[PDB]
Amino acid sequence: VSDFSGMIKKLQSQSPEHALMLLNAPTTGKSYTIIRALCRYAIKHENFRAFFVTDQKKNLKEQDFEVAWREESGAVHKAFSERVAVVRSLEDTVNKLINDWDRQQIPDLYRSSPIFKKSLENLGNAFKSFGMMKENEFDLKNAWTMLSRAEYQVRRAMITILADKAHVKLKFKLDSISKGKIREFVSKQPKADSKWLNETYPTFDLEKKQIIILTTAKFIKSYTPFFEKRSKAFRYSPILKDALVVLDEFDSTKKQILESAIDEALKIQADLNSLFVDLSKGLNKVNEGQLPAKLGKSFTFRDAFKEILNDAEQLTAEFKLDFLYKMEGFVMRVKPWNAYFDEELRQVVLGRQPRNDLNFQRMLPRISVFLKGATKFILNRAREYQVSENQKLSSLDDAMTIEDACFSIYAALGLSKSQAKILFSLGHDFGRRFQQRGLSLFQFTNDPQHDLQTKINACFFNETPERYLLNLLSKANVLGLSAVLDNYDLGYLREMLGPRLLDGDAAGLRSIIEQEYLFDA
Amino acid sequence: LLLNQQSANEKSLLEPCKTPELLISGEEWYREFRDMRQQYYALKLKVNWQQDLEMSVQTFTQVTEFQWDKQIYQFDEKRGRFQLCYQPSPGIYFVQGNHSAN
DNA sequence: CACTAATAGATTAGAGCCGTCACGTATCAA
DNA sequence: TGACGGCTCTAATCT
DNA sequence: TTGATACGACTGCCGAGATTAGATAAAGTG
Repeated sequence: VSDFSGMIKKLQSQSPEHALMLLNAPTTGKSYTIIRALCRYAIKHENFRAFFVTDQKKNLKEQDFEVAWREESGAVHKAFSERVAVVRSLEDTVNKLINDWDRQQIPDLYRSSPIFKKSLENLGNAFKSFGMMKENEFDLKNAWTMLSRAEYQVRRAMITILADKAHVKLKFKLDSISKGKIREFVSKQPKADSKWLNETYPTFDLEKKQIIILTTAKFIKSYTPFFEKRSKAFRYSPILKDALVVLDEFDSTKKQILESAIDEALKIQADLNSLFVDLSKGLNKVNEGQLPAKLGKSFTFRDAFKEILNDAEQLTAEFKLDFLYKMEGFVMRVKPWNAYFDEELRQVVLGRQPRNDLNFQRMLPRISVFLKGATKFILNRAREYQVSENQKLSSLDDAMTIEDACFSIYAALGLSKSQAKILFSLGHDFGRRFQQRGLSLFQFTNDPQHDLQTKINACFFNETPERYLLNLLSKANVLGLSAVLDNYDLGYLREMLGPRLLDGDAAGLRSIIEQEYLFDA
Repeated sequence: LLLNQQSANEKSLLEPCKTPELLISGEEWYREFRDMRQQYYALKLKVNWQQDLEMSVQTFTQVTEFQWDKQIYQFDEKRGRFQLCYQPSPGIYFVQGNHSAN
């Protein structure tokens, strides 16, 4: 208890750089120790948010957490649920909603209202349909969408009940003004209904929640906010700012991260040639006036903006990406193809009869590294625009989750949604070969829909689990309650973090990843 | 009693009723809130002890579940008039009162 | 996985509401 | 504190 | 040639059925 409290103590002092906390190793008793110390810590200090991450739903200590809060609490104890928030899944939330509706668990404030009644009837019908779908052994995507719609209906019912009750109306429900009024109203008059609201929907007012116990899968697969419909991602939420995230079973937060990253990389594809030229036009848009200025300044400052642009303009003439490529197998990176430039055709060929091979194999990495640098620059500008927008719009910790910032930057620059997604995925990167530049596999294609050009489809992987841990280390600081490609790369971490590291096609991609990992080692 | 047997509809007859008071409300005198709380308002007709007819306006609000301690009213749509509810019945229940601003 | 339990009316008395303070047009007197 | 004046909900009174 | 006095102030319509192909799109465990 006191040992774990002292271990967690220095993290706040070391939060000047958001340090590592190593790996306190030991053989269920170890888990029960951290919950008591965390409860005492959160009770003692008012401004501190924990992010206890478990790995199994049963492993979550929802009963153990609650049987330790009052023990560490003084006479002026908090409302438990007002501070402790266990993030649950849509399925179990629906189950709990139905259970509360049936046997009057929910207070009469949301029972006397008829809209809540009809929403719960619709929810029950949708849950019966969901059970039938689950019995069908089918793709749970359609049924999940239907259930999410049904739950959004009752969620919106809660807002429309609370808005007219409080001193507000207008039914985003004033995401800067009336949201605060709703949260204030539900903090002073309610006695037991507030308890049910906090226990059932912890995300209603997340910023005031102290301890966030949740499984790793939900920790990496985003969460659905109460008022908003679209699910915000955990890794980018201002909630995670200056947080302390305990990683119980931290050894298991490697396979999940790697598996999610490989699916994310495979799912989002784009053409390298079109994506590069589109970015350069948007970059050239900045220099040449245009843009809303609010974003324009930051860009004109910080000189490197002009060097990335002259680099782009320089290599565009060298590789003629202004001219559309032409075709007449994967290409991994850490019988070959060439490319001339037949003026007659006014394009470049890439059929093998080596005429003027500029070593296209070196064309690929130059474009890749330019895209990496430009994306880091755009990420920095998006961070600046984020902090500015959030600072002028003082609010209740809810705005510009820095996925919106970069996507807005890319949409202003004249780029498609998929291109913006690829650019942000490349950008979010702010030593061995894999951990330095990673894998970048390219694949040519042809289609009768577009025969005069060949789409150089690019699959990019640069976010290894160690870099994910490093980014989580920039947003917040981790703990080490844990006890070849499933044990991270602790040596690389001790290299990078340094002073703060210690004290006390899916299959194909997988294979590729493992390989160079090994080579690097 | 004879008034209580009446109905709002044109060309009606004596229909038996158990409600002590005659409360007449149609579909025109009806509005909904943001909670979809159906709120009719009727026209109470009563002859007092000095044989004067009173036409006071009575407002009814919607309640989901039966209240065994309060009076429960149910709208008889066919006869166009409110009726007392002594036992739980299918339909939507109503209770006297108007707590909205307007 | 779980609920059971088992519940003033009727009639006045008053604060406070809305809502109506009529308007543009043919038309006979003076 | 436009104000008059009917009258509607609602707290009060009354078993 | 205008200053009275008695009356206008106008809301629409009103279902059944049958045929297609259409990228997508999350995050779960009793």
